[PDB]
Amino acid sequence: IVGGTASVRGEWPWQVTLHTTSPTQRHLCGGSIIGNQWILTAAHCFYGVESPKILRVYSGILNQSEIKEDTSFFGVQEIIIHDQYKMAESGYDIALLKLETTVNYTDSQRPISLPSKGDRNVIYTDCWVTGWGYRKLRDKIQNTLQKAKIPLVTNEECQKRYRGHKITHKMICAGYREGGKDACKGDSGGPLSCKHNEVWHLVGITSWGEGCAQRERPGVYTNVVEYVDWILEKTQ
Ligand SMILES: COC(=O)Nc1ccc(-c2cnn([C@H](CC3CC3)c3ccc(-c4c(-n5cnnn5)ccc(Cl)c4F)c[n+]3[O-])c2)cc1
Repeated sequence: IVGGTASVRGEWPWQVTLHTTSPTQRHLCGGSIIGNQWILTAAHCFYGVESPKILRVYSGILNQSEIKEDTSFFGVQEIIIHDQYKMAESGYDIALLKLETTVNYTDSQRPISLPSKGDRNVIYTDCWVTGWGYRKLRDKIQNTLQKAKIPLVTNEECQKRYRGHKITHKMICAGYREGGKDACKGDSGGPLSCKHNEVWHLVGITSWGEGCAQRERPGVYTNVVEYVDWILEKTQ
């Protein structure tokens, strides 16, 4: 997260850190708890992943340095990548992880609601992007979960900034005209969370952008509301 600030324990209880264990253990991507056995993340995260055997999902983490050889985690039973996914910039950047067991919800690990049926025309003004990613294009993974408030921008403005890409209704863009706050390397797969009527909704999945926090270059997110049917079909 560029231009962000440190989170506190319990602040974003749906945020998970997805680790790979090959060839060494390390944070790979963010993700969001959306059900007791279900993580929503980005399909791009699994480019190099030979199978679910090498994944570990950690919840209730604030600092990466909390994770030791005895820290409990959830195994991944299945990776479900949208069957049209090809690359992040062309969309469908969405995946479900089915965990090997059910999360017991606690203060530190809680689900975030999907965008609600009938909210298709809500104007979200309180959106936040979170993660352990770089603070700049050439940085390192951050020990403490970072947060930044970023405004949504219209797809029409987003397309004008990305004339080499097809910005579709299955994408949602967010960023400041002058840059300064954005996701960056290591944040993808995590949530763009928006609070409406004091309820958090998983509005976006951190996906791609040209640079990090550049002027006139919004971050691009998977538009979760357009995948609710697909999620419900996979999880039901
Ligand atoms: C020691 O290093 C470790 O152990 N960890 C470590 C873990 C992951 C990575 C790493 C590198 N890239 N990525 C992902 C894509 C990869 C498949 C996972 C990625 C792509 C794009 C964006 C992104 C951007 N950016 C544009 N330019 N950069 N960011 C802008 C806006 C928005 Cl909205 C964005 F989403 C964010 N991420 O995360 C992850 C590096 C090191």
